[PDB]
Amino acid sequence: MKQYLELMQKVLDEGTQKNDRTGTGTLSIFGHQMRFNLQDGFPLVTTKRCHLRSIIHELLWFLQGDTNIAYLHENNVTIWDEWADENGDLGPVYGKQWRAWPTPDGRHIDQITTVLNQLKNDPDSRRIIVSAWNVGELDKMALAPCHAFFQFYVADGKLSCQLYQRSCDVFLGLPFNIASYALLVHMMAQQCDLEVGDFVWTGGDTHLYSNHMDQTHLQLSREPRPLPKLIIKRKPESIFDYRFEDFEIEGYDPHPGIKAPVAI
Amino acid sequence: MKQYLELMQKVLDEGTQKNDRTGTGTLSIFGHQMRFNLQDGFPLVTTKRCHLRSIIHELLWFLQGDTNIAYLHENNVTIWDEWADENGDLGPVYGKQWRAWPTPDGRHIDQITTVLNQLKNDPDSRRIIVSAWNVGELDKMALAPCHAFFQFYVADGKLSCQLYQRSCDVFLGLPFNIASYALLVHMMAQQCDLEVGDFVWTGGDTHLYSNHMDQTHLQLSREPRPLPKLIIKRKPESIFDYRFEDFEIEGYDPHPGIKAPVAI
Ligand SMILES: Nc1nc2c(c(=O)[nH]1)N[C@H](CNc1ccc(C(=O)N[C@@H](CCC(=O)O)C(=O)O)cc1)CN2
Ligand SMILES: Nc1nc2c(c(=O)[nH]1)N[C@H](CNc1ccc(C(=O)N[C@@H](CCC(=O)O)C(=O)O)cc1)CN2
Ligand SMILES: *[C@H]1[C@@H]([N+](=O)[O-])C(=O)NC(=O)N1[C@H]1C[C@H](O)[C@@H](COP(=O)(O)O)O1
Ligand SMILES: *[C@H]1[C@@H]([N+](=O)[O-])C(=O)NC(=O)N1[C@H]1C[C@H](O)[C@@H](COP(=O)(O)O)O1
Repeated sequence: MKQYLELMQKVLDEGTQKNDRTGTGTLSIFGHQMRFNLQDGFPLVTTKRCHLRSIIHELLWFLQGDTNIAYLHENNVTIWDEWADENGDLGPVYGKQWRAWPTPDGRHIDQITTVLNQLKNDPDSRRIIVSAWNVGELDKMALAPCHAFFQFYVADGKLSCQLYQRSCDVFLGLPFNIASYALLVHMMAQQCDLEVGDFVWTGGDTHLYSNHMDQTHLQLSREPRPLPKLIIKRKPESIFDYRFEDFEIEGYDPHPGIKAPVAI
Repeated sequence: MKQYLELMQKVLDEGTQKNDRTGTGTLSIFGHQMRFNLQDGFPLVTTKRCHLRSIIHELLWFLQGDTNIAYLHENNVTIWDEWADENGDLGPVYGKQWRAWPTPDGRHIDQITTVLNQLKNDPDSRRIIVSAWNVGELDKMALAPCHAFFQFYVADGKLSCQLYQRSCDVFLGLPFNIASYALLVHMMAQQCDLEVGDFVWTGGDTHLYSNHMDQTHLQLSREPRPLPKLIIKRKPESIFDYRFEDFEIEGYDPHPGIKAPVAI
């Protein structure tokens, strides 16, 4: 997509060298923002083929509050394999915090349920937020949340979402992250009888891994294509009742997929 | 400042009329980002006279972990009066979350010390975060945190910080927010023997109150003056040991103050 490729090019051009957690090294910038008007099309990158399969199942998995990879495996999704323990557990990552954020008194908070009720009852609220950044549970997580903090907003019958992504693997992660949140906006909009607005993406440490440079030059050599259209085929009873088969992407015409190794 | 006036004009150009919690009404956009290179000068609005004294005392108050207005009153700062209970308490707002985030297992995390040690020991970490958005304690707070989530970054010996401000009263709040975080970057940088980088400001619901419009137009008619310069006179042994008289602002030549009512 134009803004995605612009970001890639910017990291290449302006990023500074970082030694990082993984020992791989990156080129990195700090602070970026992009805006995707979801009525212009579904923001699935077209300069490499992205598999919506993994994106969809990961999102449904988050929504069901699951942090064990068994569900993902049932659906042939292997994207979380490198960080799961012997029992397939990741600890209290994304899903757990979205659906069951724990408090010291032993209670749990369902942020997604809160958000739906906020959108339906108080759409003008400036407090329609989900955080995965549960400081007190970081030490138990396989990875600290990358897509850490997000907000919804409603105007003129349209639902927008902004994500604060503290850490972004521009090549591997970002295409997924953008599509995932765009999908979520479509789902919540449907449940709330709203139209879709913008997805606003904000990055913190926004980087290209040193071992993704060939892949980056290959992708940058490619021109984007018009965005596909998301079709939701069935409206379920609640935001927690979607299934993979509910979603179709029409008019997705990508360039070929590009393979690159993940930094562990 | 140019960035600040440009934001005001962006709200005017793109914003939509929204009802709000306070019953005042706003003109609102969703999603913005701007940058202040702190080496250019200290980003205190010059197109109206701002009260650095309140800004400084508020930040020292946060850093102490305090959430009661007594200290503010002792220093003739009244900016939190409208939300405090009969005993002066705001509940577990910023200060508390910054210094003593409660974990589910009964620990407390001092996020400010955590970040200081991360910057000293592992500045290329992508996890150098402070969150005030403690989902389990929101209900106890007089207001939900506006300046909600922030991240530090280091490159070429310079400390940067990005704030995600979920809700922004552009006329009243934002000048304070920008100056407060800029001060914090300087303090943090001092403690870490770093130079200052950028403060990156990102907004969620970014708005002008209905009853700030006269004031906004007036301010927009004015040319920014040179940025003032911040001089820190002392290096305390701890980030929690700064005093009011450690800070001086030099060369601040603002246009006249502009009064406006706060929405409760
Ligand atoms: N450093 C590092 N980078 C990352 C993650 C990490 O934790 N570490 N986690 C992220 C979470 N998202 C993804 C997205 C895609 C893949 C992936 O590997 N994708 C393949 C193959 C897709 C598939 O499995 O079918 C591709 O070429 O697009 C891995 C993590 C992305 N980047
Ligand atoms: N709706 C609204 N509510 C708020 C804030 C806001 O931003 N807008 N911010 C709060 C904390 N910060 C401030 C910052 C500035 C002011 C303010 O009122 N400032 C005046 C008067 C300052 C003074 O006391 O001298 C000014 O002219 O700058 C009040 C609360 C709490 N609630
Ligand atoms: C992390 C990620 N995730 O773990 O789910 C995601 O959704 N997107 C990412 O881009 N992502 C990246 C950022 C970074 O390259 C690593 C995480 O490492 P740390 O920043 O060191 O935690 O994965
Ligand atoms: C809130 C605020 N604070 O309460 O500390 C701050 O520091 N900056 C603000 O701009 N600020 C504003 C945003 C909004 O106009 C109100 C808070 O109201 P809600 O968004 O309804 O919670 O204060």
